[PDB]
Amino acid sequence: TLFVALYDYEARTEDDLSFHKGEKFQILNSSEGDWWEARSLTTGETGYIPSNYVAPVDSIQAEEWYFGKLGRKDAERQLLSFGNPRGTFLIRESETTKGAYSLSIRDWDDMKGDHVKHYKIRKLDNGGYYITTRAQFETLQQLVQHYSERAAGLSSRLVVP
Repeated sequence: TLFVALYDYEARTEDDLSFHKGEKFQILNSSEGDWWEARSLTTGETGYIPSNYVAPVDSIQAEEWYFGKLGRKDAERQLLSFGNPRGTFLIRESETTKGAYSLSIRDWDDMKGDHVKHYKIRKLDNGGYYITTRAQFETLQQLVQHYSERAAGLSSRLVVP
């Protein structure tokens, strides 16, 4: 598995690699602990890096529309920021049920003005992810790919992260 950087980091030591968010790496050694020996695929250089600054190249963690444990209110402030169009969205963890997620979208209703909708994304122990309309996806990336092409039940189609 390759890894990708989620934040910009200024090489501390000389044995420390310096890097920008978005850079990929191959893990040479990950046994000493919080710091890992790695090889940048952009420069080919070798050196250490904080393990909590990167995530697997396929993980949800590094997708840009995923905001881990964000709060309803927090995501509502984030999405409603001037400039964000209708369909802007984000996915966080469920604040109510353990092991599920919430798809938060910025939408425009006639009665309500400009607002946010929050749909729960359920999961089957031995099946896929699905939202209330009951169509499942093996992956949350697929799920997103899908509602990006067409609303298909949701109030709005997925536009921008």
